[PDB]
Formats: sequence, C-alpha cells, structure tokens
Amino acid sequence: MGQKINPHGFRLGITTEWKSRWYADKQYKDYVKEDVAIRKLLATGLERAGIADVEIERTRDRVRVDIHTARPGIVIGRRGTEADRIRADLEKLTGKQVQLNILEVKNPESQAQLVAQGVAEQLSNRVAFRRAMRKAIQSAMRQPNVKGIRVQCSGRLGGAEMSRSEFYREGRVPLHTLRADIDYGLYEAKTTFGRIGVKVWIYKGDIVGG
Amino acid sequence: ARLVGVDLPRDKRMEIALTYIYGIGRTRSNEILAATGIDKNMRTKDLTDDQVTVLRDYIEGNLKVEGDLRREVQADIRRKIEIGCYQGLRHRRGLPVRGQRTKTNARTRKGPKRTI
Amino acid sequence: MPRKGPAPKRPLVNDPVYGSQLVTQLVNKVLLEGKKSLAERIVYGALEQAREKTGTDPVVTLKRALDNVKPALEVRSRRVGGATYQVPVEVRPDRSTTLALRWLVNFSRQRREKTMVERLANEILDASNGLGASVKRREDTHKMAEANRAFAHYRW
Amino acid sequence: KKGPFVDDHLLKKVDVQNEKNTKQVIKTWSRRSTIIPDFIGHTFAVHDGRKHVPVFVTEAMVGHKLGEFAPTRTFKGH
Amino acid sequence: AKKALVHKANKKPKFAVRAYTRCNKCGRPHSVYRKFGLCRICLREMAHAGELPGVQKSSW
Amino acid sequence: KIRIRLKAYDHEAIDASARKIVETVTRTGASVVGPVPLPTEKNVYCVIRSPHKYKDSREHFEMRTHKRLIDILDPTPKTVDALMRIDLPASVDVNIQ
Amino acid sequence: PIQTVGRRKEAVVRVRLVPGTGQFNLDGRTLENYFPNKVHQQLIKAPLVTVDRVDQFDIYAHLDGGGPSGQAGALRLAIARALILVQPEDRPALKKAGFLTRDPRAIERKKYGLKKARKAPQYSKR
RNA sequence: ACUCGUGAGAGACUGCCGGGGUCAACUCGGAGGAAGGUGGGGAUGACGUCAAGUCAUCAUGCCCCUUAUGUCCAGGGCUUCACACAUGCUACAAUGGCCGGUACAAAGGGCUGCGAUGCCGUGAGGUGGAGCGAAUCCUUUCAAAGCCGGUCUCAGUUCGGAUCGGGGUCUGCAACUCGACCCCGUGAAGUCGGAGUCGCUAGUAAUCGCAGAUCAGCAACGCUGCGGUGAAUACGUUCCCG
Repeated sequence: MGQKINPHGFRLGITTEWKSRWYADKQYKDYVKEDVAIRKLLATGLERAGIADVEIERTRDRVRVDIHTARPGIVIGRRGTEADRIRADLEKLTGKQVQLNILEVKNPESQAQLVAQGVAEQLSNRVAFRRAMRKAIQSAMRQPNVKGIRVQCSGRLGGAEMSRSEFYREGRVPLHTLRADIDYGLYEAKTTFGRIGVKVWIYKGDIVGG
Repeated sequence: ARLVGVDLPRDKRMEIALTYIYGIGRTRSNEILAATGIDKNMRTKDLTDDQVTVLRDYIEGNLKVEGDLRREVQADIRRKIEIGCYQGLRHRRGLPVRGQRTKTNARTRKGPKRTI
Repeated sequence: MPRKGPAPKRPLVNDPVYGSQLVTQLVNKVLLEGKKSLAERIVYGALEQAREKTGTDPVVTLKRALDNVKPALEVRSRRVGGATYQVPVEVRPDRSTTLALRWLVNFSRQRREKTMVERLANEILDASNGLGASVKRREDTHKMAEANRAFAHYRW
Repeated sequence: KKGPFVDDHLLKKVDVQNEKNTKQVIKTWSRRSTIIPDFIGHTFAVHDGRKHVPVFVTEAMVGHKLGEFAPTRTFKGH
Repeated sequence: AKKALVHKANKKPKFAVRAYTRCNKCGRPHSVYRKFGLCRICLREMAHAGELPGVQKSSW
Repeated sequence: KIRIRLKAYDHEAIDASARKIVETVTRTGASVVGPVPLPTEKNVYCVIRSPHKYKDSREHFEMRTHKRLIDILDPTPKTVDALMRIDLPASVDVNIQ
Repeated sequence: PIQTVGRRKEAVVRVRLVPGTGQFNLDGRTLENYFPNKVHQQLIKAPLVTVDRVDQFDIYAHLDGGGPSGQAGALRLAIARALILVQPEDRPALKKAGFLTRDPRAIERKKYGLKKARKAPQYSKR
C-alpha cells in the first residue's frame, strides 16, 4: 500500500551506521547465528528494562555486546546480580566470553525506538490512543532538538473490529531526502484484542556531518 | 547404386549415401569410409561395384543393418512389453516411456489430437 | 519522442567501397539482425554482380533502380465516420527512399534465386529495367493513390 | 557400471530362501534392485505403499529394478 | 517451520543427502542462502535493520 | 618480508587503519610500501521482497569487500611487536603473509 | 613521446605516435589483418583523413577489452586525441566534423522483472 | 612512462554570446568543452485505493485436536493424462548446414573447495596431484557469433532434432516409479504459421556466448547479472488505450 522502505535500511550506507560490526570469511554463518540468539536473549528482560539499541562489535572471538537503553538501574540492578546474570547467560549460550557494555541515552523521548516503546506500552495499558500518540508527541516535539515526528498506529484501535490506521505528525519529516538522520522505530502493542503496530519517525536534522 | 538393401540415390556423396541405411548415420559413415578407403566425396554415379563389394562385406560383417536392427529392436520392445514392466505399461497405453511430462506435452506419442 | 515534436536523427556515414549514403542505407536495410558484416558481404557481392551484368558503375544502376521503385504518393487508412477512407498523401524524400530500399530488399527476399547475392543482384537489375515485382508494387501503390484521389482533400 | 546395488536385507533373506530350497511369498519393501540372477523363481510381494503385489521372477527380469513390475499409479480417464 | 522439523534438520542425519539448510532465524525450508544461513525474508528484514555486517541495498 | 593484506567493509576505516599501519611502521622506521588498493569483491543477492507470491518487484542487496595492501620489507621485532599490539577499528581483518 | 587512451564501450586502446612513412602496429599484427571488415578500416583512419596526414604519421597501438568494433571506435578516439597532441590548430577541424567526442553509449543495466533491459514479458490479459 | 587497480579532487551551473520574451520566469541557435540544458542508468514509491496478497517466513487474537489434526520410519505421491490455456526454448534452412585454420571480451566463482602438465579412453570421464583461502593458482593463456578456406545445390534434404533401441560415465546408502551427461543407431512433426495479439525509440531492438546464486547430483531452455556484434523508424495527434 504505502511501499515505504525502512529508512534505517535506506540510509545504512550513508548516515546511519550498522549495528553489528566485524569481518568474517567462512565464519559468517556462525556469527549470524550467534547474533540472532543474542538478540533473542536480549529481547525479553531488556524489553522490560527499556532497551533501544543492541550493538555487537566482535573482535578476535571475544565478543563485545553493547546496549543503549533508557535506565541504567533496571539493566544494572544490584551490580553483577542483574548485569552478570544476563551477561553470564550470554557467555554460556554463545561458546564465547562476553564483555557487556551498558550505556544511557541522554534523552529517551527522542529515540524513535524508545518512543515506540512508551507509546505501545501505553497502548497495551488501555489508555486512549489519540491521547497517547498526541502525548507521544507533545513531549518529544521539543525537548532536545528534533525537527520532525510522525506516528502511525494500525490494528484494533480501541478494541474495534475495523483495523483503522492513524496518522499524526508535526514539522518536517522528509523520507526521500538521504541527508535526513531519521531515526525510525516500530514496536507492537499487545492488547487482549490483538496487536497495535506503532511506527514512529523522528527527523533530528539536516546535518550530514560527513 | 545398390548396396546392403538400400537403393542409393543418383547424386549423393558417400558419407551421406551410406547414411540412408537403417544402421548407419553420419559417424558410422565417417568411420566406415575411413576403414575401407573409399573417398567420402565420391558421388553415387561414380561408385565402383568392387567398392560395393569391399564396402558391402565390411558393413555386413562388422556391423548390423535393416533386418537385424528392426526385427531386432522390435524384439526388445516386445520383450519389455511381454514381461510386465512399467515401461511395458507405457508402451501398452501409448505414453512416453522415459517418465517425462504427460500433462501438457508428449504429443508425439499420443499422436493426432482428439479434443473433448 | 513523438507527441513532443520532431526528434533528432542519427547521421549516417557513407560507404567505404562505393561512397554513397544510399549504399550504406541499403546495407542497414539488408541487415537481418546481428550480422552487419554479412549484410555488407551481401550488398557488396550483389553490387559487383550488378557490375558484372552491367559493366558500369554499380551505384548508378542502384540509383536508377532506386529511382524506378521510388513512390510519390502513399495511401493512408484514416476513418471519417463509419467508413474507412484510403487517403493519398505526398511522400517526403526520406520516406520515399525508405519505401524504395525496403520494398527492394523485401521483394528481393521473396525472389527465388539460390543465395541472397543472386537475389539482390537480380532485383536491382530488374528494378533498373523496370521488370521486378517491386516496380509492380510502386504501380499498385500509385494505383491505390490515383484510384483514391478524391478523399485526399481533408488536407491531412 | 561398477558395484551395482544389492538390497542387503533382501540379500540376506534371499540366500536363506534358496539354501533351504524353500519358496515363500515375500512381503517386500524393496523397490530398488533385482541384483543377481539368484533371485530367479522367488515370488516377491512388491510394496507400492498400499498393498503387496505378487511378482514371479524369471530369467528376463535381470536388469530391471524390482519395484516396477508393480505400478504405483492408477489411471482410466472416464 | 514446525519445531519437530526445525529441530530435525539440526540433528545428524542417517545419510549425507538428508542434511539440508533450513534458515536459522525462522525455520523456512525453501529459499535459504548459504553465506548468511538466512532465508530471503530474514535476510531482507535483518539487512534492513543493519544487523548483518555490510550487506546493504544495491544500485549500480 | 612481512606482507600485510587487510580487508574490511568500510573504505574510511580501512584508510585510517592503513594510516595507523603506515604511521606505525614509518614511526619505528623501515622500508614500507604504501597502501595499495586491491579492488573489491561484491556479492549481489537478489531477494523476492514479498513474504509471498510476487516474483517480479525484487530488491537486491550487495556486499562490498574492500581490500587494501601494505607490503613490509626488512622486519625488526620492535616494529613487529606494534603489529600485534594495537588494532583500532576491529572491523578490519588483517592477513599476515 | 605522445601517448593517448581511447575508451569505447568496454574496450580501451593505447595508441602512441612517431613520424614515419605508413605503418600500423596492433597487438603484433597489421591493420589489414586485425580488422578484416574494411569498414572499421575507414572508422579508424577517418581522423587521419580529416587532418590529412594519412601517410605522414603513424600509430603504434596496443589495446584491451571490448569486441572488434569497440576496439575500432576506441582507436578512432585515440588517433583523434593524438592529433590534438600533435598540433592544436588541427583541433577545431577535428571537433567540427564529429570527432574528439567519445560516445557514452554503453550497454545499460538489465532490470528485474524484464527479459532484457527495456523488454517486458509479453502479457496477455484475459 | 603508458594503462589498470582504488583514494582524494576539478568538471555542467542556462555559466558565456545572439534572438524571442511584460526586460519575468523560460524557450530557438552559437561557442568553449570529454559531456549541454533533469549527459546515461540506477537506488529512492507521497496521502490513500483494491476488505488485493500472505495466520505456510515470522509474530499473533479467538476457535478447534491432545490418544491425536502431535511425532518417528519404510515405501509411494507432489513428475499421473482424452484434454484446454500460459510463459519460454529449438526449429522450418544457402544471411544456412558440416569439416579445417585463425582473432578479439566483460564480469564473476573456489576448503574437506577450484583442481593444472602428464598418462588411459572416441567421448562423457578415469588415474594423479602441480598450485592456490587466491589482481598471483584454478576456472585453460579464457569465449561464441567474426574472418579465411573447402564441401553441400534448394531437396522433407548433409534442413530439423523430437521419439525409440542398444552401449556407457558420474553423483549419491539408493538413479524402477523419477537424474544429468557421452557414444552408436533411429530420424517424427515442421515449407514462417487463421481470427487475434505482444515487445521495443539507442549501444535500444535483434542475435551471440560467459558467470553466478540455490546445489552431492540435476529437470536451468528458468532466474539474476556480464560483455560481443549491432539496426530500422518517429510525417504527426484525426483514431484505439491509460
């Protein structure tokens, strides 16, 4: 319908960096398999925690798993108790040893992934969806330094039978411009009536910064 | 000319004139005409009856022809249609034997078309 | 490139052996696809066979056959109101050279000589005298044009 | 053209069958080989998946693999 | 992509012809690649998310 | 001789990495060949971009592999130590031949 | 001396010059035995015929790539830009006739969902 | 030194001259220039449509099975065939076939992989392992159409290869149902195709080989790409289609 390519996959050569970074000849399928099982292992407890980014640098078979989140304090509970448990399970599930770096984003409401987190987690929690979005925004519109936003919500909105898509915005979000620095995040709400897939575009600025 | 049983034409080269027999194609003409010594470029009007003699004795001696090949095969096809093979079933029903496509093509085995 | 106006066309180099626009254009219309070199061998061999059967310059024989097949009027198929009207229209120079060479090649290709060289030689010769089927197609095209002269007024 | 197949389960069974000079109807799974002419005379219950078809093996069967003395498909048309 | 078949394609088969690829992320049997070990859908979604190192969208 | 052939995905990181190797061996002092571009390899993978029937309308994902070369002549172990001592970008794999 | 690179479709030629009575050295061969088509024979000597130094000046060429005709048109280009590199007042006479300008026409990319580049699969809607 | 390989940079902006322009945009010509006016091609699909597609990639709400609608294996089927459609490939020959000699590519692929000289075969291939994780070694120094020469004389043929018989090789536990390839024979329809209809505007159409992914093997004539040789025509919006 809207045949819109994932813009983090449309600027992954130009502005947005890769999330996983190594070099691999004849070891690549194994590094893919470990990358997948690591991201499944970091889905659940960190999606409780407020995860945004999961980068995996990979040096000579050590591993370096780095996570950008919005609360160092739920990811790091008691020191080593909440960190070294998921870290140690990453050390056992992989056949390797894990150096887990955990870091905070300076503003959670201007990460598109974290905006999709807070919006969809509100939308599972029986709030008004036009109020959620509309408050998804107002906040982020701001606050830093953030020249667009565009929120779309499809699915059983309000528990209705029809799957109505909604489309709210403010400012400038140019997708066809490649010097855009757009963050994109889709996260999917889980109501009892079903799943409300939320897409958030956030246009930070014109800046190439090449 | 006359040979093993195939009436040769008026004006053909020898490596094509040998081909008109059931047991001989192009490669057998290139090997028979190399073994015996007749030039392949010779026409049939210019053919010698002694060349018919040596050529004829060679290709009835060391190779098989019309009657051997035909009631020869046709004993092998009826061999596999008597014993009850699946290829025997294909030769029974008039279907392609090599297990190939039967849904649309293989019209050269079913033959002329009746349409329902 | 129609509906925007006239489109610019490629300039055509002349022949190396004979030195004419019309020889090279005959080559590019001989070109059953892929083999321009073999088209050059057909056209060149056919024009030296025309040189054999004339003893003159072959391009003069070619331009005289080209003149004797070249039409002046072509019929159209424009349809005013429920009847198909053969409309006769003045033929441009390039359109007339195109119909001359294209008819020459195609009705040489229908002719029953052994190779293509003997076909094209005999068709350039018979079109030089005026005895080919292509000259009869010029006379049938002017037959349709003169038979349909009245419909030509539309000024179209 | 080298070592042909052999159906080792049927091979063990066949040898036992011909050493005792006993002939018995055989329910055989094997559609893959009629390897030696040691199989001549033995009745093979060939299994096209669904039922077993008795097949007598004679001297002409040598060189035809065992399954398709019994066909797997059924077609009439009308 | 049933767990009996996802799990059954990872054991040691009893013959060497029986071992097939079966994309790791979802378990999709057809259209699996060898260098990634991912099917075309997991290749397209993961390569869109920048998760695969240096495969990117093509234009020559 | 110790010939270093380094491969990567980023031309920028392999150019700054080759600047680290040239500044390293040139800093310790030796005869060193500068960075030589071996050309590439591209892996082009055509993906039917539908989770179901749409055989037309593809998208095809390439894969760039950049290959830079630095040939080292006259090795001294004070220079050889700094090879295994630091590698900065670590998206580059270094073949030591 | 003077050396010139002529680039046609995927061919490339490296023709240098020296003054002498007429000689043409391709990759170990003569010009009449490397180009048996007699039309490319004009297509490469036409820059020599324009600024009429056909016999006075000779090309020592080497090449790569393309087919026959890409190397022919490339060698036209390299003769032409070499004749810039002899006398610059030959240069307005070359460029006027249609020369010094290599043809950027290359075989374009095949497109997905087509048989070739610009050829749709022939569809019969019912 | 020339290429070439890959890094950085210059270069096309109606910038410069002539005319129309309301002295506005913009358009017609000229110069310089490798290129002239979005130079060529990509990647890039707005708000929405069609309850279009997919609960079989995945995820999933609800309903159903839980002694089976789970699961394990052998054999069979997904390849059946009086038919009808659809996309392709090889053709119907002399611009051609067959034999001999000879010249030019681009891109790619390679570890329990790619595998050379040599030897055994007619040939698939066998024996053997040089050498390479590869601008190096191997895919032969790479092609085929091309050019030079000979033969064939318009014919159901030296056209055409379907089919069928015999004889093999390789892959695999296993080529029967159901693999490809080679050798010998066999040698059908087919003489340019009714109504209708499709593609394409320049390195395009047309034709010629080459590589790749999937893959032990292959139904590859498919798909994705690479290059070789290379046309005709566009008067113009009346008509058909959007």
